[PDB]
Amino acid sequence: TTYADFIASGRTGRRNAIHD
Amino acid sequence: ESVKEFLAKAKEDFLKKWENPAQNTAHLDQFERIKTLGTGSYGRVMLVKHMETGNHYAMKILDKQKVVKLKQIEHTLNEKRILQAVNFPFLVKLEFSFKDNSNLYMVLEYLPGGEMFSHLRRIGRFSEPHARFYAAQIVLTFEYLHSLDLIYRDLKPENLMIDQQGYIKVTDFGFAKRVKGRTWTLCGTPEYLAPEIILSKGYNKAVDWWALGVLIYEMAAGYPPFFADQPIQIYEKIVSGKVRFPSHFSSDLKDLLRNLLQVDLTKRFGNLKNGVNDIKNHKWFATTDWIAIYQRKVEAPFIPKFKGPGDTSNFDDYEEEEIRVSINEKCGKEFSEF
Ligand SMILES: CCn1c(-c2nonc2N)nc2cnc(Br)cc21
Repeated sequence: TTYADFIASGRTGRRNAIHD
Repeated sequence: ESVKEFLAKAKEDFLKKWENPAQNTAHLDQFERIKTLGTGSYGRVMLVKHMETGNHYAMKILDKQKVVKLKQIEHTLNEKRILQAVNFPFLVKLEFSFKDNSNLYMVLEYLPGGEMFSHLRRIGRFSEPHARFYAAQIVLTFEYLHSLDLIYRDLKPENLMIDQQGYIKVTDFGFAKRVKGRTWTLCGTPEYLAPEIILSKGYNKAVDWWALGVLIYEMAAGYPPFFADQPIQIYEKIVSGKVRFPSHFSSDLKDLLRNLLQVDLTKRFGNLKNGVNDIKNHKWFATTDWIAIYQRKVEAPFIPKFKGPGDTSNFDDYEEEEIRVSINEKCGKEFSEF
């Protein structure tokens, strides 16, 4: 399921703003 | 009054403060350090108690040298200058600001209810009326900000606090900017970036409307429309021109999201001749009483558990670090206006 794929992903915690 | 009339008065108030910013309104020695509420490349947010009043506040602390290394000088000056000038029910209040030899301080209203992010991840997802209640607040906040020529640039659940009445407060103004023309800085959060930012184009306030589409999708689905393990894979999905909706999304919600998550700028809602009215008048918002939301007369779908004005149970725990103040002034010229 899309939920299972999200939960197993490395991006479920707080997401940082980008840096260059 | 009309929306045009209300916004004209709001602009007059903002401009007076924008042109003559408040500076050096408190001192670190006036606050008692309680606990770290959050951290990031920007620095940290600490729960503090103002001794003279007994009030609790959220103190955002930035290390001047670290801001310089991250090339965030202009962005930090924008943040403070904008925060001290704005006034809107769904915007966090900047109570005081000051700096010392080492750090910059922005003392903000404390929301013990915590971040929308925490509640959203824990609950899993918000039902459509719950998501709509929060979305209406963002629509009104962006109409207010955009009328002042302010672009927000970092909408996400991590940046939205839930107050004691269940209403939301936008807090982070680290990438906000007052710009009349187009702008070019690559900034924001991967999942929320509009295609025109990824593609290094000159962009405008329409990026905030795309970000609203991402937020509504995330609130209602429990996961964002574009996600992957790495930012590059997220960008490929965003630019692909394709989006998939959960089967439980209402027809009205999918239609609104197709208009917000619109790669074509001549077709993106918020960016047309009718402006924000294309969003406010959409079928998905038919039950929304815009005035009642602004006046905070609508019963909130969720009230965070109140455990005291200084309780931190709605926040994660962070490693506590010293607040060091050097005996020598750092970056004096760079932050002269702060
Ligand atoms: C820790 C969450 N947080 C808060 C607040 N956390 O509790 N009340 C707040 N206000 N204000 C922030 C400003 N910038 C940032 Br970046 C994060 C912030």
